[PDB]
Amino acid sequence: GVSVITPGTNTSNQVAVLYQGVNCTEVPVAIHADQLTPTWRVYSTGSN
Amino acid sequence: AARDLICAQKFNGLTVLPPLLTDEMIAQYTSALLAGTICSGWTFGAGP
Repeated sequence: GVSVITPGTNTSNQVAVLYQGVNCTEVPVAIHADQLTPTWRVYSTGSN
Repeated sequence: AARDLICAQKFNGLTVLPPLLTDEMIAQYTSALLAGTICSGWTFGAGP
């Protein structure tokens, strides 16, 4: 169960995803970012 | 390597959520509590 931090949709549309027990080097191993849509890539890999 | 049943929690949908207070942060809280015992006594809980 990926815990998605979601604000109120009346105010915002941006999201951020918690991957539980997952280190930042293994985020492209714990989800398959090579298959994903290009909207999912900025939320899964980034400078933030 | 993976045979034992704590891997079978991951096999069959049971996820242990990590706590909001990790054991080092509970150790930070209870270290403040131990300092509150030893040289503020019992007055630390009613205020500062």
